[PDB]
Amino acid sequence: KNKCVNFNFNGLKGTGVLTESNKKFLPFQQFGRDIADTTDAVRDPQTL
Amino acid sequence: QKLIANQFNSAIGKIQDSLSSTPSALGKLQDVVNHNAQALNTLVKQLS
Ligand SMILES: *[C@@H]1O[C@H](CO)[C@@H](O)[C@H](O)[C@H]1NC(C)=O
Repeated sequence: KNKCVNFNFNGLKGTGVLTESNKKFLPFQQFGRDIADTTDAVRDPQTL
Repeated sequence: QKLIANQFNSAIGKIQDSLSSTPSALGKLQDVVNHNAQALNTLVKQLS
């Protein structure tokens, strides 16, 4: 985390710096998207 | 001279009130912003 670390979360691949988030997903929510319709928030499959 | 001064002051007050009252009077400027920003949005949408 906190580095340029490629990530493959449940088959969703991307590149970026992972940081702790303050957003509150709904219980079923998995992926988060921004105004740009691009992945900006993710949920770790192992730890909620 | 006095009549002209009074007319000028009244006219400038009326212009102040008219600007404070009509919202669309500044459209010639507003649309500029309302163009440029939205254009960017469309560009970003192309990423999806
Ligand atoms: C997966 O396992 C870890 C420990 O092995 C546990 O902490 C975590 O809660 C588990 N995930 C789920 C969704 O239960």
